[PDB]
Amino acid sequence: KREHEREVIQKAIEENNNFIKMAKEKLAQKMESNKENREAHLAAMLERLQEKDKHAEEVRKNKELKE
Amino acid sequence: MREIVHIQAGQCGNQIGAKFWEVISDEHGIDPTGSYHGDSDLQLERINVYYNEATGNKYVPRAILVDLEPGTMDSVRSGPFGQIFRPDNFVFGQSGAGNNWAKGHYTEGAELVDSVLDVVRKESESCDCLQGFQLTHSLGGGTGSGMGTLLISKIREEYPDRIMNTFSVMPSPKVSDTVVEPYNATLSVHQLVENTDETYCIDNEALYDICFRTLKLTTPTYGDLNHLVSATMSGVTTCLRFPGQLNADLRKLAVNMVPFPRLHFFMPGFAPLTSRGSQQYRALTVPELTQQMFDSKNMMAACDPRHGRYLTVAAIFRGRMSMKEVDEQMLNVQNKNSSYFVEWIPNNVKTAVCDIPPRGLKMSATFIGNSTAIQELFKRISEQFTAMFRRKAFLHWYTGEGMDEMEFTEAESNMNDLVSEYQQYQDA
Ligand SMILES: Nc1nc2c(ncn2[C@@H]2O[C@H](COP(=O)(O)OP(=O)(O)O)[C@@H](O)[C@H]2O)c(=O)[nH]1
Ligand SMILES: [Mg+2]
Repeated sequence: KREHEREVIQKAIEENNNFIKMAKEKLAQKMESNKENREAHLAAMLERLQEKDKHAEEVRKNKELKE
Repeated sequence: MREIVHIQAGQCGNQIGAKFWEVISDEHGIDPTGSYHGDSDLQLERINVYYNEATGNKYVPRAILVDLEPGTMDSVRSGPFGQIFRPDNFVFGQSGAGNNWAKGHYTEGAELVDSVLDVVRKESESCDCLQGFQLTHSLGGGTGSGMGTLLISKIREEYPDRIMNTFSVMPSPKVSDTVVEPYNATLSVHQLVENTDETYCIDNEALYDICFRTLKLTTPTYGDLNHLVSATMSGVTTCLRFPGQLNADLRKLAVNMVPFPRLHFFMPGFAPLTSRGSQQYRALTVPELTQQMFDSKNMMAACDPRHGRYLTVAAIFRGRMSMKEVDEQMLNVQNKNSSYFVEWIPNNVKTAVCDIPPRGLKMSATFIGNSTAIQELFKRISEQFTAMFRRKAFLHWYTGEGMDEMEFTEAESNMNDLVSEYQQYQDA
């Protein structure tokens, strides 16, 4: 019976610790995945605008190389 | 075998406990400060059963007060006989048990139990010859129930040759705090069956019904319930506390009342039934006492005595009356109802007399029955347990403290075994 009592409280501590642990890691994976996703959304937007700067260089080139 | 050590656990345990000490101190001539101011020698001859003698010359209850919350015990300390208790015997935590047997037995209670056992040890060491222990608690909450039964198991380990006696308050939907009471009671009954020698089943259903049907109190409080409990408790311990023609202790009670070790759950009764305040002036005759003490309506456990058989009965009559007429009436009621008493235990009804009546009465009768009808109480709790347990309702309160459902299944099976073990002796 004293053995069983020890096992119950130890089970309680373990499940509580597991909950804290799973909560900490799930949040870390979500915040990382989110930061990455947002960064990739902005990086794609900037790349599109970079192509617009590159295309405008081609247009000003094309005008001068008419002569 | 002289000294009894008294323990009261949790809200109910401490409230009925404080009332018991108020009542028995009054009966023994002891006042709130611990001073004897009575006029009978019978008051002092066996006072060592319950009281320690400080050089004072003061009388100190051999009582340990236990709770996981401070509230109820602060209330005891500022209550009528509050100052009489040894302040070192107040052992309390802060967190409470949330009506949860697992908190009391496994988590919160576990944290406090060692310091209670330290106080138990100090009292036990100061005993000439310790009889054993009496615990007051309810089975429906968390502390009295989970922690109380934890204490019992730890007391048994350290003192396996002492008697363990409980006054155990059974929950009822009629006077209910939480839906989880049947869980807490079933877990607790499992413990009581294994680790007590004798248990008074104080049924809140019966106390309610007596207050309502008999005492005509339309809305009973805990205070009204406890009036009945303390009168019963005074009555059942009379022969431990006073010198008489039969001089009893906890072991002799157990030997003579318990024919099979698991069947140790007693149905107590009292007559005349009274309330606080409005009390009768009309004196009772010995035939009226005897008739009333055996009536279903006077039992503190809500079971019908006619739906079973008495294995053993102890009856105690208090007041100046004819012992001849007592013997005649007791014999009369047996001889006229002998199908309700098992015929294979000769002389299974025993009577004792004490001259000192309780406060406010000229005469009274207290009943202690070991009846197979007590199975009705356990069946009722079992039905309530199963109604929830079949859907695992409310179980997360217990699994959150590290318990498994297996432990519920096991306690249910053991309580059902107890029930069919009663049914076994009701036929033969
Ligand atoms: N007869 C009686 N029953 C009580 C009293 N206080 C609480 N109860 C009952 O006890 C059960 C709840 O247990 P309680 O002792 O309050 O919880 P604990 O402090 O965790 O042990 C319920 O079945 C209540 O009906 C009381 O003073 N008298
Ligand atoms: Mg309570």
